[PDB]
Amino acid sequence: MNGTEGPNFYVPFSNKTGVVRSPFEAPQYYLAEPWQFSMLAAYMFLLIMLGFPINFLTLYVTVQHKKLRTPLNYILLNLAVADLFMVFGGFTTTLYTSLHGYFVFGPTGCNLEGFFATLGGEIALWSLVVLAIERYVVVCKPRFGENHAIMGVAFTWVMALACAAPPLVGWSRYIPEGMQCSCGIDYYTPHEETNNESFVIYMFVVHFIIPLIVIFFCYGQLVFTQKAEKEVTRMVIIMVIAFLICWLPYAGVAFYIFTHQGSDFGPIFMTIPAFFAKTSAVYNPVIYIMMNKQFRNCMVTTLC
Amino acid sequence: MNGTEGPNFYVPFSNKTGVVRSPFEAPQYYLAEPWQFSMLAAYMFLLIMLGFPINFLTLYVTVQHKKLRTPLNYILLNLAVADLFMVFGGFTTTLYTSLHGYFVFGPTGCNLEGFFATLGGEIALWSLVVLAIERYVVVCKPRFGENHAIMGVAFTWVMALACAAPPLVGWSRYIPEGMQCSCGIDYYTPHEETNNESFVIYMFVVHFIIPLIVIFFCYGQLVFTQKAEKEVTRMVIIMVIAFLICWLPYAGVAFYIFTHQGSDFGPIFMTIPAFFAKTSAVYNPVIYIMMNKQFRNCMVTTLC
Ligand SMILES: *[C@@H]1O[C@H](CO)[C@@H](O[C@@H]2O[C@H](CO)[C@@H](O)[C@H](O)[C@H]2NC(C)=O)[C@H](O)[C@H]1NC(C)=O
Ligand SMILES: *[C@@H]1O[C@H](CO)[C@@H](O[C@@H]2O[C@H](CO)[C@@H](O)[C@H](O)[C@H]2NC(C)=O)[C@H](O)[C@H]1NC(C)=O
Ligand SMILES: CCCCCCCC/C=C/CCCCCCCC(=O)OC[C@H](O)CO
Ligand SMILES: CCCCCCCC/C=C/CCCCCCCC(=O)OC[C@H](O)CO
Ligand SMILES: *C/C=C(C)/C=C\C=C(C)\C=C\C1=C(C)CCCC1(C)C
Ligand SMILES: *C/C=C(C)/C=C\C=C(C)\C=C\C1=C(C)CCCC1(C)C
Ligand SMILES: *[C@@H]1O[C@H](CO)[C@@H](O)[C@H](O)[C@H]1NC(C)=O
Ligand SMILES: *[C@@H]1O[C@H](CO)[C@@H](O)[C@H](O)[C@H]1NC(C)=O
Repeated sequence: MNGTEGPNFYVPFSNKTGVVRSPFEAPQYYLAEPWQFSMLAAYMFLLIMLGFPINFLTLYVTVQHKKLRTPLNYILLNLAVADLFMVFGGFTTTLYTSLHGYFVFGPTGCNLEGFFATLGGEIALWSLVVLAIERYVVVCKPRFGENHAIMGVAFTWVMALACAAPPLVGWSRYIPEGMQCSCGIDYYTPHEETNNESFVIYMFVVHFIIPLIVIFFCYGQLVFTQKAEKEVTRMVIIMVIAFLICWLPYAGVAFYIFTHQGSDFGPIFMTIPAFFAKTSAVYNPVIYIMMNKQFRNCMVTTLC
Repeated sequence: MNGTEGPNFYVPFSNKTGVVRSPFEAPQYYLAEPWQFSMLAAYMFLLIMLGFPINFLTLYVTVQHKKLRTPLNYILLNLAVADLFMVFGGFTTTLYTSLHGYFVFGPTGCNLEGFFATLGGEIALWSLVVLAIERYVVVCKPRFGENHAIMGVAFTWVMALACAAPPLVGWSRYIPEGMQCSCGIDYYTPHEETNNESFVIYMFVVHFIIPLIVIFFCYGQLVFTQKAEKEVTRMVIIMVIAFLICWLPYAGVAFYIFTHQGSDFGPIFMTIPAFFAKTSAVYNPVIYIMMNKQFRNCMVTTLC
């Protein structure tokens, strides 16, 4: 083992020189210089200050305008709510932690940071499953109305909770990653008390691979077989591409670590993909404004 | 108005073509195909056949083992009893009604179905209030013993009856919902003879908002402030999450209808949430077996 395992942490740094301290006890300056922690804090402050207004505006515009009741409108409203939980429930702890160089709030802080990021990302992924099904129904006509959209919304919360909640209560656990200022699922240690190995296989099969199979099955039908529907289909394509850009680096590094436990990697290895993935709280409403004329017009109408 | 109001019903279907009939007089096949009603009957048959043994077994094991006398054990015993009232007092009417496509038993059958489901759901909510307070006292030490647990049990019946009983005797009323095979509180009509509007405000304030405020106050004190106690605290978290998944869709759709009476919704709109919420009779013992090692071992000992 090239790192330092403690009771509830795995630091990617050798303790041969005796300098490692728990990320719940002391700033982690032995593994990165203070200016690097400051860069994480500046980044998180930007995400909060952009993320709160843009998601709140999306929520407000949608509720105000009764014409915005297609399945796409409902799904984007649901994403705005999930994004606001990411920002206030998790990112406020990411910022405080990065400011101090360690999880001042202890494991409770780590649970908040990991839980709300996992929940938000999985609501986004299962939302893309709902939209892929909706597009496949509408275009291929093998009708998806408001009732189906609302049922789809409730479905995304149930699937997302089935991924994000077990590590709070004894199946796997949330543990600090990278420079130790964010938390994720424990890919690092076997920790039989929490049955870590079976949770990770469950997560990658049920909450990554199966959703992507459905999305690409639906897309294969669309491709390998009016103007308003085209606009929606084009936007969903970009939402799926943006999701893969956002999360594939994190998913690949996580799976690498899981299959190479204790190997020689350092704190920067997981820091960059883990913090890049937090853009997930901001980008979907940006796509929305650029790619949906009706929503953009309503937003301009309300804001002006 | 987009639906059809009668003396004691509100059918979410227009009578502009003359086909609407009272759900106490004739099968409701004008608003849904016979196979849809058959899915409701099959679902209810499953809930009864699972619901009776799993709740009876929980009751039996608890009474047979004198070691199971913590506040959690008393509260789960109370839920098992309330669940059995839901299954035999209410769901037997849901099943018979769904088989025939209307309330063969008339308003009396509607009262049974609505009363026992409301009672069972409110016993669960007020039980979570009791557990939240017990966790707050136990963990934050601001002692919750056996006398307090039993007092809490009696309290949950009194509060639940203060919600479920008035619509039997002239404050609001039970009325069929959705495909007309379950009954709920009258969100649909003003019906001033039974003072409908004031009851709905009373129900949502006293019997939804106030309990939730207490639970999240206690949880917040938990978060911003041993192994055996941790297991109990984790189970209570999952009981609260499961309750919200089960009941929030129903509460949301009911409040939407109350504030948009006569609006253009169909029979499927309330059917799905109202029938999904009936899983409330089954799911708590399943959590118990999965998340309490002492109870699980006692059950295996009893069963084998
Ligand atoms: C890294 O190694 C150091 C040196 O062995 C550990 O610090 C010692 O910890 C023991 C047990 O807590 C104490 O009795 C010693 O006094 C400590 N020595 C010094 C110099 O502090 C340290 O705990 C290790 N870090 C981790 C995370 O395990
Ligand atoms: C829906 O409209 C039909 C047609 O008007 C109603 O049926 C009539 O009801 C009156 C009053 O009972 C009878 O005198 C007529 O003979 C009925 N006509 C037919 C063709 O059956 C029906 O009652 C309405 N449904 C509801 C629930 O109000
Ligand atoms: C469709 C658009 C997609 C756009 C996005 C494409 C992302 C491509 C990269 C993925 C990360 C894969 C991570 C694999 C990690 C292997 C690392 C490794 O072997 O490194 C050993 C070393 O010891 C470590 O410090
Ligand atoms: C903590 C975990 C929670 C998980 C569970 C989350 C549930 C989300 C569902 C909300 C239903 C709200 C209903 C709102 C009704 C809107 C109605 C509407 O706008 O359309 C009416 C139309 O007539 C239709 O046919
Ligand atoms: C900054 C904090 C983060 C990234 C914490 C946790 C994130 C996860 C456990 C992500 C899981 C995944 C998602 C959301 C979707 C793609 C695949 C996945 C299972 C790795
Ligand atoms: C299948 C039959 C049903 C769902 C009948 C009635 C249910 C209610 C009137 C439920 C009320 C509520 C409960 C129990 C808890 C959440 C809030 C609530 C007031 C909507
Ligand atoms: C630690 O790193 C060395 C060098 O890369 C490697 O040979 C060794 O296998 C690693 N330890 C583990 C447990 O993988
Ligand atoms: C019935 O539905 C139409 C179309 O949505 C709406 O304009 C009308 O206001 C509704 N009636 C009521 C009483 O809400």
